Amino acid sequence: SIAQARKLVEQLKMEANIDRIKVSKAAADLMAYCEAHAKEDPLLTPVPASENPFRE
Amino acid sequence: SELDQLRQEAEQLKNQIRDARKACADATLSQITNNIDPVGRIQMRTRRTLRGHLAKIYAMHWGTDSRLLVSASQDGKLIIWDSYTTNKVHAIPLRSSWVMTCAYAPSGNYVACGGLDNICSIYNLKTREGNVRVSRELAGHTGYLSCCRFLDDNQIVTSSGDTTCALWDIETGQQTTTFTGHTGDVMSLSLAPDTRLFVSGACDASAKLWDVREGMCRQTFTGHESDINAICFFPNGNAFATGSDDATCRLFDLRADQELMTYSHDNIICGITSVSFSKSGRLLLAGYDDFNCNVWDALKADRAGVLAGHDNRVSCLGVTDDGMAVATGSWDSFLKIWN
Amino acid sequence: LSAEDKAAVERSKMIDRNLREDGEKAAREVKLLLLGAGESGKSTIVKQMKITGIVETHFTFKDLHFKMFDVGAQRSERKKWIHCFEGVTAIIFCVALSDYDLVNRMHESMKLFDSICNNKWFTDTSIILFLNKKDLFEEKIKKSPLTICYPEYAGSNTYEEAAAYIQCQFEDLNKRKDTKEIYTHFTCSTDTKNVQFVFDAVTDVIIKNNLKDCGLF
Amino acid sequence: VQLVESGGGLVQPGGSRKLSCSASGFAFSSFGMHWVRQAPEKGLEWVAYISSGSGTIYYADTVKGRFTISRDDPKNTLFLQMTSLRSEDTAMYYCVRSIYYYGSSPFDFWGQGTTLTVSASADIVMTQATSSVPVTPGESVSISCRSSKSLLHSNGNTYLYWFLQRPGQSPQLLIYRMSNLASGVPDRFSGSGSGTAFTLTISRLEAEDVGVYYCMQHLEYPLTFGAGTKLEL
Amino acid sequence: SLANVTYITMEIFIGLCAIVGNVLVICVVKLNPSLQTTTFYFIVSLALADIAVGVLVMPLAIVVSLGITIHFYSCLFMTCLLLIFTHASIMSLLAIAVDRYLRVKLTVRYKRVTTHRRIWLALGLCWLVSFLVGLTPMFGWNMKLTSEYHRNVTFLSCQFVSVMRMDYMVYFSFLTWIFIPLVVMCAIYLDIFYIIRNKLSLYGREFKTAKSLFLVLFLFALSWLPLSIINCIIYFNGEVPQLVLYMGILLSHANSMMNPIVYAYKIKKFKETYLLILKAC
Ligand SMILES: CNC(=O)[C@H]1O[C@@H](n2cnc3c(NCc4cccc(I)c4)ncnc32)[C@H](O)[C@@H]1O
Repeated sequence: SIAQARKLVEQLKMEANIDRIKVSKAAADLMAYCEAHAKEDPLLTPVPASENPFRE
Repeated sequence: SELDQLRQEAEQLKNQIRDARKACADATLSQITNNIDPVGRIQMRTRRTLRGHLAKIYAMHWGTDSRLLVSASQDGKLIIWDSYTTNKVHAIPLRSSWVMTCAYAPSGNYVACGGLDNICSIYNLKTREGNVRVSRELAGHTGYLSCCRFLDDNQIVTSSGDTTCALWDIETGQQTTTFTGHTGDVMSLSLAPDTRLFVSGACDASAKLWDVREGMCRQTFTGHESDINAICFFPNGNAFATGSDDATCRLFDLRADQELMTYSHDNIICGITSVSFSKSGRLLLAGYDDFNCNVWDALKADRAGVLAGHDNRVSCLGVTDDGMAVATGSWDSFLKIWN
Repeated sequence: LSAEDKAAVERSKMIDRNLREDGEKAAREVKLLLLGAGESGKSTIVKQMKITGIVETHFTFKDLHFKMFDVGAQRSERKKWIHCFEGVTAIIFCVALSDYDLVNRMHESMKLFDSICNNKWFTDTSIILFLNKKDLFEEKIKKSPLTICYPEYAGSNTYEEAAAYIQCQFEDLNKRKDTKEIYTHFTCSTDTKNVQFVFDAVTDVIIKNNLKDCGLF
Repeated sequence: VQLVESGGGLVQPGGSRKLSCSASGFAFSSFGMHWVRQAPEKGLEWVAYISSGSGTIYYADTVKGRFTISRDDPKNTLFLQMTSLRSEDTAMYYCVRSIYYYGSSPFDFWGQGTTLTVSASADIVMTQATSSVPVTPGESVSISCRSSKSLLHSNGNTYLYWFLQRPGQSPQLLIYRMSNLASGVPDRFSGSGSGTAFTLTISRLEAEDVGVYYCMQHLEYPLTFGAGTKLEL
Repeated sequence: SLANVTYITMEIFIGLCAIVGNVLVICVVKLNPSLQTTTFYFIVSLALADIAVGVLVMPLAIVVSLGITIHFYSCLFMTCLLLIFTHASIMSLLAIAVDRYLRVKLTVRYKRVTTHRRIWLALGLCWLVSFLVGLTPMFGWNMKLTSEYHRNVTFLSCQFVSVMRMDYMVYFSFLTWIFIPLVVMCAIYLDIFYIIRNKLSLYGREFKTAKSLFLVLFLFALSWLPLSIINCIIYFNGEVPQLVLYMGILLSHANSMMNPIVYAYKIKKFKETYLLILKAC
């Protein structure tokens, strides 16, 4: 009875009282992290054949 | 007392959670990302081809050095591929050919193998005798294992066919932490870069986050309407994308606790089998049930690239830690390198 | 050119040769997948031919190495891992006729057979139907009529007639008659006729695949 | 891991003799074998090498055509047949196992070796800067050596190996590829180099460091060992 | 004179169609690895033989029919190349037939008795015996040994019969490498049909396989028998009309373009790749 019903209610209550952050701040942090590592990603910026180890 | 009280309690709790999420959601991701310049078309060329496998390749994993990789096929042979020289480094004969997942430790000493069998056996690659042997046998589960990953040189997370996940200690082979919060068959795992939290996607159209030390469920996401097949964590440790068979890939956030953006198309009606981010997280690579693979932009939700190098359903899509190249493997026994 | 990488290329070539040898050895053998409702009807079949997740049983008969894979101890969603069995040669589907009087199981067995024979991954894999507990069914025929679970059945309470009716009902569920072949055979505790029929069905599947590969037929 | 060699002793000049080596504790068919000879007055010297697949059998310029090497994997034996040997072949022979892959540690284990006594260019030269340097416990020693050409290959790997032969024991590998230490070796050693000039330092020297230090290059199959530096306690 | 121009135009058309079809077949085989098995190992050789007949035979046959004054040991090898390629195609068809026979007779150990190495060795032996049979006229079976007045033909005009002997195209070519392989393939098809009837008649599938075998045999006959018997009639001191001699060669060369339609189309898997590349590419 309570082995599969009370635990779900307890988990929902624990999840309801958790701290939440606005979506705008999260999106700003995500775009800042993407812009800061723009040149660091070899797939985003074009990498020359001399630097790329997978060159022919 | 009676179930009629707990049912309405859970109902009102879900209603309050939905109302709070609706009140906290003030703007969409598109309105804030419109000011970001799109990446445009990104052409990718096949650099290396690996045709050593004779059966359907299922999963692969990159190492710390981003040079050696482990590959598992239906024939039951773990192959260590060198990405630069395309040479077979090690060949591990499996006791059960019905495997569908593999793992590579960050230190580069041990590897994990699992699948339809209830054991994700550990194999040591740095043995003094030079031959490969079983290092640890995890025979505690009863359902088929979907994924196994290494948190350290002594702990390993594992997802089984039942609605449970396990944390095995390699030193003793016992379940350190058991997660029973899921309600469906756990299909995929994804660890955070901080090695403190990990989010798992199951067949119950939900993704659940768990602590590697506490073991309690923090947040639950119910944005999908079908079973989730693959999942990958964002390189920043705050978000993750989940792909399901409904041809939609939803990007959830830990701080936002809501689906940020969904990726789908009209002509794309097949499900997703593999999903992984790049080093910067700007590009999201997704393997579908068709003969092609897609590379979307994590911000503009546009098809930045299309890879039609395979002729079968894409099974695994691994990305290096430094983002130099990606490895795409399908059931056609071919593992290609793209960049 | 390289100093030590040539020995690595030689080792890779040797590993590739070993992998090709193992693949040829596996292709020399034959693999089959065991399915069906009920554990006893499958356990007796496993016991009749023999020299936890999935059980793997190897046995050599007429120079052919049969590898039976039993996934009855999985208890999970079948549509999530059945695609791994696309390359199997045959699907031995065993069901017990005695379920026609036990509580309703015959309808579940027929639904499972219809779902298996209509799968998109099994479009090129044949199914060998086995009807276990023939003596129990013959004894139950003289006790309860067949119309207890088949309202459309209307005939004499005969063992052979009921068996033919059940076989026809199981064969009519297959919508791929032009592609699949149903090898229905009554099996029980008897001599090696069961493994002989299995060998015959395997040879039939092999010759059908070879004729469909080299052309039309 | 154990290597037992036999078939040494006194030998007549111009005769024939087959050294027999037995391996245990590891996969014999997976590891290639090397034969290294050490003179009673000179240092080590490579003789022959056989691969794991019994292919690409190469010999040194001084022993080309005279010696023969064979292996038996089902029998787990190594046969080194030397026929019509000269008087300058009296030395102690050692069998060394090796394996070639990314991250491997070749020449990790050395056999016991057997002493055989005879009754009465186009190679990389390793010039050693010193022959004997006295050391004290707790101090540091800097070993240097030069090669004929830069060992820095196009892949960035420097084929340099440092072995330590203790008095009365078989040599052991300390640092391989100039950037990785073998298993069971303390991390107090430090080897570095720019391709031509190499430097090996031993921090916190102990009593177990007494022996001879040999340097080896692996750019070509005709391996040539150095003169060796003997440290006095 | 217009009949010769029409014959040359139809020969050009047949050669171009055969070249296009065989190039498409080779591209399908090389592109999609899902069919790179023991089945297409003979289809690749057949496509190569048909490409050879379309490239190094059809323009060569036109040049020979023109009657250009060339060297004796120039056109002799030029015309012997035609026999080489035709015998290679015949050997490829015989290999396909014997493979279909082994797939129905050695079913229980097929992949155990014939690996890829044995198939490549059989193809090499077929090509070698084809080259050996096709170079026999250059070894002494030419017009020099026929009668006098020959071998003084440094600068003479070449017309297929001017340097080749008719007895070779009957006894050695037809009665050894055309009629005997035809009878072998007929017996193989009859045995396959009997085995299918005995193992299936316990109707549409039987009709389909019988129609396929009968169509293959009928196309092979219509291709090879006409000029083969035309040559026999010429050898018997008879007479053959000029237009029938060209019609026979046309029907014979139509085999190179009708083989992919009667062999590669009835695979039930090559057709899928064909329609896939037709809809996508
Ligand atoms: C098995 N190999 C063949 O059948 C080849 O032989 C060629 N081939 C035969 N016969 C030819 C001919 N006829 C001359 C002729 C014949 C009889 C009388 C007279 I006067 C003149 N012309 C041009 N090619 C002729 C065909 O083009 C096949 O490819």
